[PDB]
Parts: sequence; C-alpha cells; structure tokens
Amino acid sequence: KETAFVEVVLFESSPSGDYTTHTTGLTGRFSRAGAMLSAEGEIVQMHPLGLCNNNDEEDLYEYGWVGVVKLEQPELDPKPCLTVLGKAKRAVQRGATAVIFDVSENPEAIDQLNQGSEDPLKRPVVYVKGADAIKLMNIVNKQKVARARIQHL
Amino acid sequence: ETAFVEVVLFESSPSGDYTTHTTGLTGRFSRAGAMLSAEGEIVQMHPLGLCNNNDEEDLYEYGWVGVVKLEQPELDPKPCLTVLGKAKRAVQRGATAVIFDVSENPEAIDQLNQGSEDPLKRPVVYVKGADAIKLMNIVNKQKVARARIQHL
Amino acid sequence: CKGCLSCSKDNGCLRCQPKLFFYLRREGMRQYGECLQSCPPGYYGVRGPDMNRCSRCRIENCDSCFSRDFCIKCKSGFYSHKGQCFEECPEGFAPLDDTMVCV
Amino acid sequence: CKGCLSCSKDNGCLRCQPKLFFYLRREGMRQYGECLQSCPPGYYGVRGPDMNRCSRCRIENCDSCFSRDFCIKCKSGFYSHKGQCFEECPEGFAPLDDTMVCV
Repeated sequence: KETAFVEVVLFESSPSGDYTTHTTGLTGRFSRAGAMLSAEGEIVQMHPLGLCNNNDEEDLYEYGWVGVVKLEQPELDPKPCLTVLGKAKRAVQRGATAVIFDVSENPEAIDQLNQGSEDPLKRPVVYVKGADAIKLMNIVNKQKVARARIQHL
Repeated sequence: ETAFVEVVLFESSPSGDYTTHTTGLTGRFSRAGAMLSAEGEIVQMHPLGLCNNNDEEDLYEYGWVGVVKLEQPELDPKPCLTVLGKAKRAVQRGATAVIFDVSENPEAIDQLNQGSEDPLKRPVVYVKGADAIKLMNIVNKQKVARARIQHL
Repeated sequence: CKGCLSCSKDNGCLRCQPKLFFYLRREGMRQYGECLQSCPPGYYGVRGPDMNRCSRCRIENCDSCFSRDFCIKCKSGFYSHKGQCFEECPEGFAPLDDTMVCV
Repeated sequence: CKGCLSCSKDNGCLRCQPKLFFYLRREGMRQYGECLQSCPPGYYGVRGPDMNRCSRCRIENCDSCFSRDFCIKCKSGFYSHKGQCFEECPEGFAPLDDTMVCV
C-alpha cells in the first residue's frame, strides 16, 4: 500500500483577479479498496450516517469532489447501514473523485477496506490518521472551502 | 514527460448517481511547469483572453484546467504576452494546469520549454494532432467536462 | 452539539435522544448531525428502528409537508387539495378567495 | 463569425475590422471572440490604436457605463452625479428628485 501525499489548499482572490494560497501537506495511505491514482478536487465532508443505500434521492454534489469522512469508534454504531467499503462506493457513485477516511477512532476500518481489494473502486480511497488526520479535520471544521491534491508517486 | 489526459463528460441520474463518458488523449509536460498530476473543470481561454492589461479580470473558481488553442503566430504579430506569460497568468488566476493546443504553432513548444529555469508550480501541457482535435471538439460541443491529467 | 446522545467535535450529533429526529446539516464544507425536535422546512419526520430521521420533503411545487405525500405549503400557482397540490381544483372543490386552497 | 478580420472555428473572431469592438463571449466552457459595433449592455468600449475592446462596467450601483468611471444608467431609484450612482445626492448638490439628478 503506497503513500498518499495530500495537499489541502486554502485560497483567496485578490482585487486584481489573482489568487493567493496557503497549503498544508499531510501523509496518508492509499487503500486497495481503490485505485492508485492522484486526484484533485474540492473537499466535501461526509457524515458517516449520511452515506447509505437507504436514501432514494440523496442531495447532489458536483462531479469531482473529494469526500472526507471522519469515522467514529465502531461501537457507537453497531448496526450500520453499509460497511466502510459500501460507504466509499456510494461516494464514488455519487461522484467523489476520491475519498479520504480519517480512521483515527477506527483502525479496523483499514483492514476492512483492504479486504475489498478484489473488486477495487475505480477511484482512490485514502486513509489518514494521527496528526495528519488532526490537520485535515481542523481545516474542515474551521475554513469555508478547501481543495485537495492527492499524489501517488 | 508524457501527459495522460482524460476528459470526462458526466450526467447525474435521478438516483443521484453519476454516469460518465471519458475520452483519453495524450500530450506532453512542458518543462515550463511542474511535472505533476492535475484534475479540474476545463475552462477554455481565448489567446487574447489572457493579457496583463486589466486592473481586475473576471473570476474563475480556483482549480480549473485552462485550455488554449494557439493560432498561427502571424494572426497576432505583436502579442500582449508570451505563451510563458499567458501560462503564468493563467496559473496566477488559479488554473491548476494549462493545456496548450499547439497544433497551429508548434514552436510554442520551444518557447514554452525556455521557461525551465523559472518553472510554474503547476503543470503546463501541450497537445496536438488527433489528441488536440478530440480535446477541441468536446470543448466546442459540450457544456462541461472534467480533465484529469496524469504523470505516471 | 445538542439533543445529542453520542456527540463529536467533527460530526456533530451521532445519536439523538429518542423522540428527537436526526438531521444532516450542510454548512459549507462540513456536514454534521443535529438532533431536532421537529424537522425543518422542506423536510418531515420518520420515527424509525435505526433512528428517528429527517427525510426530504418529496412533493409537487411544495415547500413543506407533514408526511410521505401530504403537502402543507405548496409553492404559489398551486391549489392544495386533500394534501396533494394540483393545477386546478378538482370537480367538487373550488379555489378559495384570497386562499391557495380548494373546497 | 462576423465583423472579423481573422476567424477560427476554435476561437471565433481573432481581430476585428478596425471600427468594431473585440468582445470575449463566455459560453459554457468556450471563450471566443466577437467583433461588435456596440459593447453589449454591462460593458463599455476602450478604443485604441491596436484595437477596441469591451470591458466590464464595474461602477458600484450602475448598469451601463459610458466609460470606466462614468455611468449612463443608474439602477432603479438611484441619483446620478459626476455620472455616479447614489441613494441620495450628498451635501452641496441639491437632488432635483423628480429627475433623479443633483444640482
């Protein structure tokens, strides 16, 4: 399983039409659930209980977003609508160009995702933890919008 | 330094799922920009669409993959900027990559690669031939498309 | 992070107190759980085995509904008859004067 | 593809017949040149030896510019002075209200 170099970009237009940035790099890992591919797109956080088969017409997000899903301690939801792979699959069906799980509270998720390696999704499914995870989350909760660039070297 | 470019047409369904169509095409990474993979909404820029001489220009959402069909260099004998300049200008206005259609002006390839000393942070790709025809046709024919550019 | 049984900094509400309904709120980039007394406009309740849950009001030119197919406020140009909006009021009932409703 | 000295399927007009105004039209993904007699509404001309181009009228409160700093048409209600747009005409120019001007 390869290393996922992720950059999260904050951007602001100036008056002249040009852009200024700020860019936080993190590390993660590409799962075998998904392809080994770089991906870039606006980040969209997805609550874990908000990725399910069950809903007949879910809300619509522009094609080519990057999901971010903070997983919670596995016992806080014992009868989940879908497994962590199912959730990944939804995201991508709904147009995620990649999905990043934060697995800090749920390190078992990793092995589950990798047990999806026959039938892997066409798009990348990265996971992040620890300090790398804390960063991503801080940005998500605190800032308005952000762009992820995930590289596979 | 080969650029593997995919152009992706997409439609939502009633379910909220997407279906797509994807055209793969090939170009090269100019040494004028970083040798990095890139993905974004394609925005076409007219060659003159990229000139320094405006105090404020119209604003595109950060993260776009500009495309520029270059013309025979005599159609503008004295350009507002070089290609290098136009490329820089695009990235300053947030383009995440710049793809040049150099078919009608292949020495831009050289002019462009002259930037290898002060290179842009983002990729600058050039296409031509069939590859460029496919790119231009889609751009002409459709409302939107997502370019994925890869460095493998 | 309120009305909440389980609760996290990043996801808001994860479990509601039982007579409260779970709603996923988008605030820009973020999507977090809220535990609400009543569903908000455009939504309606469901009290359910997995959860008590706020579903999307799926109904004809109508901002708010109570139920699966009972509309409350239609969008104007509609005539609310027996909980389903319509084009005209049906033969039997009439468009009211200074009302957006049938009889 | 008219008004046009040079012209491409891909970029539309590339240079204009000398009296006419070069305009970038946005149309989905496309950006191509038009050569116009009048800059369209919301725009104004910037005639030059090299060429004439249209520019976006960016006067706060104004609809159509004659030029960068001079508004032709204020939006609904507003008051006109030095061809700027106003809520009410400031001190030292008595707003002849009927007319939506100052004096």
